[PDB]
Amino acid sequence: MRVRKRQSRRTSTKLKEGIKKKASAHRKKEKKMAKK
Amino acid sequence: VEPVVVIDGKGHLVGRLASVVAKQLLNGQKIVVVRAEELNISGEFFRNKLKYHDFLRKATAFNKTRGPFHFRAPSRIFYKALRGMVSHKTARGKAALERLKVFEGIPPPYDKKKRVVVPQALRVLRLKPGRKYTTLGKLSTSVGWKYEDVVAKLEAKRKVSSAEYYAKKRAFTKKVASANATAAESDVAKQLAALGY
Amino acid sequence: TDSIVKASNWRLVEVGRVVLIKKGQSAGKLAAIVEIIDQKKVLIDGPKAGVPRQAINLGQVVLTPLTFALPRGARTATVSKKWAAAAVCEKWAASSWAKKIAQRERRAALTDFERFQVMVLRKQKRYTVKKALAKA
Amino acid sequence: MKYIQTEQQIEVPEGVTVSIKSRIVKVVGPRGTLTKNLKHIDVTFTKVNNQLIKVAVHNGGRKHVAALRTVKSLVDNMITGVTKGYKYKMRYVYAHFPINVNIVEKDGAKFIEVRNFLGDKKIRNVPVRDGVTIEFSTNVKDEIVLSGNSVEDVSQNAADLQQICRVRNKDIRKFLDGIYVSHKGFITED
Amino acid sequence: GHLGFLPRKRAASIRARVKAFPKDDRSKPVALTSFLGYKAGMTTIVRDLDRPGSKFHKREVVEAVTVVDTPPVVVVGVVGYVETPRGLRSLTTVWAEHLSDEVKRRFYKNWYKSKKKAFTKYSAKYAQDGAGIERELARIKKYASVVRVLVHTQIRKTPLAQKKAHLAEIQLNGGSISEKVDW
Amino acid sequence: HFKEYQVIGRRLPTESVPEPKLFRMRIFASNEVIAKSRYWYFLQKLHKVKKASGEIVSINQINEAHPTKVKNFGVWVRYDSRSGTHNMYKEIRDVSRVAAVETLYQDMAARHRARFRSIHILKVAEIEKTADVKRQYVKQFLTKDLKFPLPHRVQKSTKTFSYKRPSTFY
RNA sequence: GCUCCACACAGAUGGAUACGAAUAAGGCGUCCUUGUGGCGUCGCUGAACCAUAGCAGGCUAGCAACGGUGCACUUGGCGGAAAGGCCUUGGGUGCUUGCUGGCGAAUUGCAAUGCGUGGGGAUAAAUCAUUUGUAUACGACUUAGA
RNA sequence: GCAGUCAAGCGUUCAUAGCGACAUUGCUCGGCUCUUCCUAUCAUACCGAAGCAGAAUUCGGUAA
RNA sequence: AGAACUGGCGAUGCGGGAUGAACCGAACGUAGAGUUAAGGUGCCGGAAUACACGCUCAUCAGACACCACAAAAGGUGUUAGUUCAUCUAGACAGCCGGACGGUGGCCAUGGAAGUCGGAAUCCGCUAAGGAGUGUGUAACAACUCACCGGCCGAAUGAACUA
RNA sequence: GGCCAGCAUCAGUUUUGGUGGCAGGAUAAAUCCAUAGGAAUGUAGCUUGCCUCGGUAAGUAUUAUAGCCUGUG
Repeated sequence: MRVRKRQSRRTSTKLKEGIKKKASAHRKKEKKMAKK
Repeated sequence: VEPVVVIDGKGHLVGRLASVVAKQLLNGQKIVVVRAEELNISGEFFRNKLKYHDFLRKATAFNKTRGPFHFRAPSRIFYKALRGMVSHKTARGKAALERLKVFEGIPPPYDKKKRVVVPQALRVLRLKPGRKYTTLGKLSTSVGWKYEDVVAKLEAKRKVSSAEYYAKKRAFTKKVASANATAAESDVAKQLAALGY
Repeated sequence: TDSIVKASNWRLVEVGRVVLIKKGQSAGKLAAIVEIIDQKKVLIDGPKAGVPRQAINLGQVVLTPLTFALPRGARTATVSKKWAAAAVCEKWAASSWAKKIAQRERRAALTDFERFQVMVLRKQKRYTVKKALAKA
Repeated sequence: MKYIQTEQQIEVPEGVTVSIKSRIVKVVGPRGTLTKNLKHIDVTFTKVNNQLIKVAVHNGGRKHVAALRTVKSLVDNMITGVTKGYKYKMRYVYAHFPINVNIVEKDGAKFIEVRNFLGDKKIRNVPVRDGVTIEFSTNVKDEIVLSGNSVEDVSQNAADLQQICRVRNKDIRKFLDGIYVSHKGFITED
Repeated sequence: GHLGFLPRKRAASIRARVKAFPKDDRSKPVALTSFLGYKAGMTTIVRDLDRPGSKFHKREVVEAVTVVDTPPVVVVGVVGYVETPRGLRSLTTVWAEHLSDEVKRRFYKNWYKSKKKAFTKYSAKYAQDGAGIERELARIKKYASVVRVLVHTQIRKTPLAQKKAHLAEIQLNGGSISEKVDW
Repeated sequence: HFKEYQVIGRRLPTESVPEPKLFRMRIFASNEVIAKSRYWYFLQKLHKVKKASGEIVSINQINEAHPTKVKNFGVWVRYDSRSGTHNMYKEIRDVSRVAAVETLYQDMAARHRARFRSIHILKVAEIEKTADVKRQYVKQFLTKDLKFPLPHRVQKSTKTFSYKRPSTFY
């Protein structure tokens, strides 16, 4: 068959570093939500 | 140790096979894999086929006569597995590859010549019993290669001639092994024993 | 009209199976499987060979085709009793495998002059053997 | 939990003998011989007393033990395949158009021609496997009998014979027409 | 356009070579599989049409046909090909010992200046009981899975002012390779 | 590789309270320093004390009583997870307590992804009588005259090229 | 290409030592009911096996046996997958360390590895120019002409 | 979407410190022309379900 | 989003993170030798196709990273657990049989006998059988299981967590 | 007296082996030996069932014609 497009496993540097910022954002939320 | 080194790429593992051939070269050792078709990979057929197929889907969009040349022949199919395993764009690479030689089946003067194996890339040893592997002969055929049959045919006949040769061999061996046994316990002999030989 | 199903015969790991240690402090000595611990580890002791009683991996060891009658959990003296009574040491020395090990050790500790004796003796043996052939 | 030893017992009757090297099985007996490759399965056979056979899997997961029982089933199926045999009786029903089932031999293929199914000009050719024999039931209307040694030969041929007669783009409820395996059994009843 | 008919470039020669051949049955009698001539002509035919099921059954149809001129093709050799994992490979060709002026013309681009010394030593190679020719014919019959016939056209019997005939290769679909090489 | 340690502590002797109760426990560790640290970590959880409030009085290596006799151990384990902590009872056949807890720690990491800081070893006991050995994979080895082979053995190569086509007999 | 003259000179260092297939199986030896056959034996590394001693291997005296090997003549058979090599029939011919004699080695000084040109002649062919037009931007192609 | 009805559990013990999914109940800048690609396919190909008598059709699957 | 304090970059080369403004290492004269950091040791690529216990098969696995987003789940993938259950007074599975009479309970209505539907849903008899679990007939019948009982002989069952 | 080298005995920095003496802990724990109890995945024996002649099976039997565990020294 016509073999469809494969997703990449190369994580671009913008993605990888943006992943770190989103992670640390989830921390700051979790520390605040722990107090209530 | 030898000038040349003929590998019997049967029941091997492309990867571990290539990687043990690759470096072997770069170190200036001449090598000639044979019986490539009979080579092996790892994983339920379909699996690989599906794999390759996606590779067979990559072409220089605007001019596909320029992009990744997709080779079928089990050889080439295993030359690309060893190639991308050697800085093949430099000079020290080209010079390396140049002392490498892949053959699907066994032709002369390789036939009439000793042929080794690579334990560290032997499927029987490496793989765990009861775990689908994917011969190379199949994958190839079911993707373009069109000489599976011929070789097969030309391979069976290449064995026969081989068998007979042997037969003759086992005999002449026996004869020598029997004469020797009869040379035992003869001062000289006796002595050697004390010196292991 | 027989039901010939053959065979796939192995060396079973059992209590009283004599083994040969590949690597370690002992390395090349015989021991007997005293007790089986699990799939990977056994308990071994060869008192006459000199190896202390220890828990060892079956990766470290290789089974030899010889067996003897040993009761399970046997202490060193009991192992030495059945070891000597069955005479597994002489049955080991009788085998081709011990002869091959001793063969490599004999060739290792050879002097150059003794190696030159082997040179000369093989020349003489070659002569008589080549005369023994080209006859039949 | 990774079993140390798992075994089944293949019971061999008087008339048959089982010869096995590597993983290729003879069942030589009264009706004939049957052979089966099993080198895909990874087991160990043990003949205990010339009348009982012990299959064996050492160090097997749930997947490997699941293979262990199917060897016992297949080798036993060869045994009952030789002692008793297999007999599949297929009854074919029709509403209006008389189904005309015949055996033809073009180029030595021994085909089964299925003509006039639901008033159809196409002539359905079913291949007959090597070891399955076809005769028609006397004194019973609209019946075809499939008989041989192997379970695969008889039953796959029975499956082929009823999958060529598919009621296409119509009802299931209204159109009864087709060929159907009425009875799965043995040649010699005891 | 049609992407199959690419690259849309000028051919290697006017005589295009046949890319594939009809299969092979090893019980059929020995017969040629392809023929050549010289296309030149076009003309109109009427015929009554015995094509049942048509709107023109037992009616008459006018239609355009073409006339290729085909002088009797002359055999001047045979080629044997071994089956390889690399395709086919010609191991031995054999010729006719005495060939026409037309084919010795095909072997040169400038015909008039030459000493016309084409197959002189090959014909002198024949000049005995055979011995080497029968050796090469044994070589073909022993090996060589397919056998193709070297032919040429009768250019002089055609009104063309070319004088220079075309060599070709035509396989044989008659079984037993022995009967191929002996035909 | 492990070592068993008897580690004691008695919250530092002050005025009006002389000689407190000397809290003793057995700690599996790699060395003395880790054993001490693990002991303080356990004390803070068993009751409300601190590292500065007490003192290590005696640290002692507990050697195994009979390191030649194969035993049938049963280990009561609890450990912190992806969720809340929970008890577990695994049965281990081994020669020594050190080696049995060793096989446990590697198995806990392998099947449950718990590192060294999560695992609280509660109680390691010998199971004296067989047919009281609960787990079936341990009772698997307690049968009479157990004779099992090791089919399909790998032969470890010292070189890259072999001249035999290896025979995986046993 | 042949002939006549003149000149020029990516890593050898004992041997790539050939059954095929299976791996929960095999190899070899023997025997017979000739078979998916019985019995014996082998592996667990090529750590092998074959070759291997002579001024970098000289010169000679022999003794034992019809062997081993080199060189070139030679009877075929075989090899098409890159066959370009494999066995075999013999005659000659040196050498043989199978065993025993007979001579020579220095001073090397205590290490420094120790097959093309530039012209002739003879004869095959190609290109240009001519003609062609199934070709044609120019190239190229197809032609034609002692 | 808002409010309520349930309600696996967790809440620092734990249902009466509270959060709480799927349901459920309340009214209510545009366009001409070409090349290539995607499938989330309108048709063509083969199927499954459908009161699918036949014809016609509806939904769904593979499918570029 | 606002302060404070803190590092880094800025005026800073070099090792590593395949690649690079802020990520890990790192006291820059010119050289020699040894040892290391972070990162690594299949080959590209210098360095173990090391050793040991495990887990995973992915129809485009995974190598990834405060374990952050689609993330709550679905799955008859697989391995470990926990809590309740049965079990040689015979566990689960499997067929073989009983599976009852009041009773065709009342309204319903052409016909509804457990099984189109509306409400209780009771008694007796047992080893156990529901005013009935589905298939079925117009209505019944017949079959089915839930409940027992007969051979069969060791483990099995459910709900959660990882 | 210039260029390059080899060896020896030396000195500084370092890398890599071989072998001896001690000291610590439960003055290692073990093993081994002597003694006292136990159960077993039960050992010889003994009893019993039904068969290919003696194998197996279901009880006893604390080791007797295998052994093991625990305790004290």
